[PDB]
Amino acid sequence: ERDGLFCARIFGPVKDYECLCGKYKRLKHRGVICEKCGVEVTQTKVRRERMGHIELASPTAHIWFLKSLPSRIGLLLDMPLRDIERVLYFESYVVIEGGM
Amino acid sequence: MKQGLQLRLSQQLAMTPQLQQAIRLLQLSTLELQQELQQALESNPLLELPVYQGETTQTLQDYLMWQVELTPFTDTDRAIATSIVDAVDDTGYLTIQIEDIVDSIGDDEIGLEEVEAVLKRIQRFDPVGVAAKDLRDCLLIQLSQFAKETPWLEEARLIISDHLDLLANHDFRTLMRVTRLKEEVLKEAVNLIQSLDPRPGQSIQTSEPEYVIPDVLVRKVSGRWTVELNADSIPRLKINQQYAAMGNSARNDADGQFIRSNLQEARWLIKSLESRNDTLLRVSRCIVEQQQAFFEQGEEYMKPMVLADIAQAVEMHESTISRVTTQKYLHSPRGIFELKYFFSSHVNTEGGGEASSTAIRALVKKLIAAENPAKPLSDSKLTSMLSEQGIMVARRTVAKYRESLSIPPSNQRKQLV
Amino acid sequence: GPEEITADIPNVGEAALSKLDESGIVYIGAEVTGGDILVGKVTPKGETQLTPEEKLLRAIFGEKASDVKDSSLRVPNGVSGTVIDVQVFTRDGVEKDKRA
Amino acid sequence: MAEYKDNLLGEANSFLEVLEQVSHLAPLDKPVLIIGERGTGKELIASRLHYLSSRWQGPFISLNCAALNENLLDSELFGHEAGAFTGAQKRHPGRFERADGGTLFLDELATAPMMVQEKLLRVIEYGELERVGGSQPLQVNVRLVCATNADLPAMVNEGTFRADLLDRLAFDVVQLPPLRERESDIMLMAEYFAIQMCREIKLPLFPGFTERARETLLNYRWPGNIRELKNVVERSVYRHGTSDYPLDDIIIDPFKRRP
Amino acid sequence: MAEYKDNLLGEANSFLEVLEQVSHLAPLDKPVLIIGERGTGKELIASRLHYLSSRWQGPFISLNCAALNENLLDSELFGHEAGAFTGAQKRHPGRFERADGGTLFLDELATAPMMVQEKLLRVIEYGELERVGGSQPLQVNVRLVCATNADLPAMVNEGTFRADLLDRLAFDVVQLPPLRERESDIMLMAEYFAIQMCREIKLPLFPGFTERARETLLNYRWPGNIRELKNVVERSVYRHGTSDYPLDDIIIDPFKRRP
DNA sequence: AGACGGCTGGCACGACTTTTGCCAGATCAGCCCTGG
DNA sequence: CCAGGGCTGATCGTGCAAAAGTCGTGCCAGCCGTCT
Ligand SMILES: Nc1ncnc2c1ncn2[C@@H]1O[C@H](COP(=O)(O)OP(=O)(O)O)[C@@H](O)[C@H]1O
Ligand SMILES: Nc1ncnc2c1ncn2[C@@H]1O[C@H](COP(=O)(O)OP(=O)(O)O)[C@@H](O)[C@H]1O
Repeated sequence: ERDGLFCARIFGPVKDYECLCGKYKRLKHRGVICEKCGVEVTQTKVRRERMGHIELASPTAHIWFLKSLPSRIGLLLDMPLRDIERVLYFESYVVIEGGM
Repeated sequence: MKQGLQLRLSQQLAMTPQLQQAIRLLQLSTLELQQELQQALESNPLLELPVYQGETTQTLQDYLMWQVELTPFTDTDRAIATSIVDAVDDTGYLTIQIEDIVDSIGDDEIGLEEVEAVLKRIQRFDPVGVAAKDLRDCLLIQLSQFAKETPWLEEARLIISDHLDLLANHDFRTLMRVTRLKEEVLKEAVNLIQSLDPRPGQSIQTSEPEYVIPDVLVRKVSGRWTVELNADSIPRLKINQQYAAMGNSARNDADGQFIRSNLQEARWLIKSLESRNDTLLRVSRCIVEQQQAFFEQGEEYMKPMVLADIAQAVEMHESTISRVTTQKYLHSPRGIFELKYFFSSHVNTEGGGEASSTAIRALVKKLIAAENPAKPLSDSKLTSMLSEQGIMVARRTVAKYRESLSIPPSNQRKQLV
Repeated sequence: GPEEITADIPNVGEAALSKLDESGIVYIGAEVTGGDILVGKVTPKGETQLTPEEKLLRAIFGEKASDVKDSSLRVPNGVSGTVIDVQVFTRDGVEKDKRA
Repeated sequence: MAEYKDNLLGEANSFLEVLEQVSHLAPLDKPVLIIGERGTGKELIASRLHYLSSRWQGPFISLNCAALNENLLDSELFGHEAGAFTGAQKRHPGRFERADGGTLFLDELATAPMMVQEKLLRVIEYGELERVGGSQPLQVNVRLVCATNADLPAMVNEGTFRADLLDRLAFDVVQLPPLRERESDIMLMAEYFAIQMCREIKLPLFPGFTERARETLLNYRWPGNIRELKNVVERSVYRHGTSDYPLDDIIIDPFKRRP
Repeated sequence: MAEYKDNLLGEANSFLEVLEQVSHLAPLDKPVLIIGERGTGKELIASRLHYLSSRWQGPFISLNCAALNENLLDSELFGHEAGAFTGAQKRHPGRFERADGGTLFLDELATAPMMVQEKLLRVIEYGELERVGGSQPLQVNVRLVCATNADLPAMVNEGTFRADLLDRLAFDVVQLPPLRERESDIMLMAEYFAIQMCREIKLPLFPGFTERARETLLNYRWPGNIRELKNVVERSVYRHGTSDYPLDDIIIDPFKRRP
């Protein structure tokens, strides 16, 4: 697909050195990148070595922390577990700052 | 007459931006449509064993290298070898020219003779003569391998050498006078040549998938067979209730408005997609009614038709039917076809009747195939055969059709009995 | 395109097809060892352009034109026995019935 | 370089000199106008006028003021663009536009409605014309040829014809000699006619002319020069229409009684 | 606008005042009427006068009063808008709107139809003009140049010319002299054209004229002014056919019989 | 060995299909303001 | 407190026609089979 899962221009090339587009398909090109398709002409195995990233503009916590036997965010902020679990779901409205 | 700028009357036409979008909506395939429709759904907020088997396979090219590894050679010989067998097809002859491969090496030391060597070393590997670089010699290599003892060997070797043109135009009269071979004994040399496996690489890859999704379905329940659309395929939008119950009680004008506008959109889009579907079923249905014929009968029994034929059975305009037919495939007992397909040109037969070209072109294919192989039927001879049937096609029509079915001429399909 | 059992398998010897009948199934009562072919099925390949190479190959040999692939039912390795009986079920609408 | 002689004969007298005039006219790209009696072979020498000249491959298209019609007259000359006026489904090329790089024949100049002359008055000078109901203009270089039945100069005094129009045309004139001015070529044109007609009716051969014919031929005034002469001889031949003794009677007039 | 250089061969007393008269007028916006006798050289002045004026890159656009069709007359003069009538498909720019900031040079207006006189007059004096079916009035300055050989003062009395149209039209009318009147300038022009003609017909050069020829051509009614001179020297040159001796043959009238 | 007849295929020219491109407007009903 | 007037917004609308495309059949050129 285009700009998605199992897509081109991400995660590497396809089964052969040939570009998805259709041009620049041979061993003569080793590191060049075409204009109609942006795909590095390399081996297929490198597909299992290239990962992807997602922006996720909205912040998101890691469930491995603050949900195990010890609470990391809890021990860092001196905050109980119930309050953090209630504030990580838009139903607590904790206060950030304000000294006046 | 006279020239002036007067006014006429009696007509009907109306359109708008939003309605337009609703109309183009049915012209594009569900799969490609559902994409367009997913995109709508981001914009509108109120509208809603790990490796299993994973058996890595052989792959031919992969097979070629496994023996490259246990062939003995140098680094330069193993480098050219990877180059050569890199550039080889599923069929098995090589894609690039050999002088091209020299440009891929980029080495002054590398020479054509050196390449001729590594190539030919790996040219008799597995299976026989693979990496051919333009068949003629591939055949020549497989000939090469087996024993002198088999008769007619030198004959097949002479022909294959430099008399290819003679065999491709099937002009055996010329072949006989050129090669000065035996009369109707050469036949068996040619038969040897015939059983030599052209395209020896193909063999490896065979595992090919099943893949086609029928839009509509039509299937012989007691006669009068009935069309129903594909349930799984058909796209569907459903109103979000949460957000529907959060427009009224809303305290702000921003929010309230916001929610109304979207609901408006959304209800409209639903109604438009709903439309697409109904059209297409009404229409499916109306095309197979007329073309009742065809399912049982075959491609021969198709009546010749135009959109008008199917548009006037419905109440919609012609263009509309034209937009809804593109890229929809409807599955039936007989197979999967595109909905376009039914529609074709007619030609006028004897007895006032007309015949669908498709059906005649199916007819020509059976007739031409089922003929004495010593004497091929020429086009005009057929025209005459059809005329007996009543079709009265003419000869260029039939050439056209006969060359469309990817079948070459009569003088060109002539062969030894 | 549809797949049919016509015993017209390319890239195979006559010895293998010596036990296959017209439609492609094996005669009742025969024996089979190793990886012999039982039912000869082929898978169609997509049409191509003029293709001067394939055009020449079809003008010379013919009847194949790389249209079908060898996808015949063969016995798995390490299996030896004799066939008791065959059976064929065809859906409604299709009336090929070579030897059914 | 093709001669295109076609049916050219009757070369005995002065006519031969006018051939010898118009003969280098084609190379020149100027106004050219001819004057002759109706049917004094007024077309055939103006057609020849195009093939001989440079663009001998230029498209040939031709019009007459006598026909044309009062209405579509404006549209037919300059031509009309599409949608310019109601009922105009597609753009239609103008008559002037039709022939570009080719000579256009003009006839019945002697008549010409005051309306017709004015519209084409500036079309042929700077070679510029704009289609009716057209946003833009077009430029062409066509070689106008005119032909008349009558005396243009006398008409100019009366005013049934503009001086300006006269000036643009008539670079050189060419007066075809009246056939009855000939006296020589009667007989060769004669004989040619003879033979054609005998040929068409699938008769074996031509017998001759029987002097009485010859005598009476000279006497007639001959109003249409090569156009009643041909016709006369076809219509006389048909009355005989055999292969024996030559024909003696002259069907000068077909509304005369058989008896 | 700094340099303009084409034609205008004549260099005589009369042609001097008029040429220098054009120069004064060209800067000024006001419309100028070009009157005269046929063939004097009006398409010269009007073209050249247009650009001497301060608008030269602006569109310049001609027509013929007589040429435009009577039925579409409103559209030719002004134009339409898409949807106005069964025939039209889009807004139509008109000659009056085609001429924004440029100049409109009517040609041979003296023959313009009765309707034509009653169309352009109101929109010319002011610049107000409503497009056929247009919602609002369209306003434009199109410099006006128009010229004709007729005599308007004589014509207005007859009643074939609207009165005032001759009147809000005529500021600084320009009058050219005839060929017979210049006399001194005639010799230079003959040499020019000839050399031009002879060069056109793959000829080397000019022989020059003789005293006979000089005298002959000098004294003439010289009717068509410039149009006729060039005709004559340019027909005579064709007939001479060579440069071996001086040119002597004069063809004045083409039309009375060559022996 | 040369001419004649047959074959095929390219290209052209009407008769005929089909495919893409439009872009609101007026009219009716409920609620709010105001007169009776 | 009840009836009259204004005004906004909500609602209804899948075709007509213009140009590009395909269709069938004829015309003509070039290759090849066969008799004299
Ligand atoms: N010298 C000539 N030799 C042969 N035929 C001639 C000659 N002059 C004229 N004709 C013939 O005379 C008849 C004259 O045609 P003409 O009357 O001039 O046409 P138009 O009426 O259109 O000017 C023609 O059909 C033509 O073939
Ligand atoms: N001084 C001049 N210089 C060059 N050519 C001239 C002159 N006077 C007249 N002419 C010519 O004769 C013709 C001009 O037409 P013109 O007098 O426009 O006719 P009208 O006045 O009738 O438009 C031209 O072909 C132009 O060469």
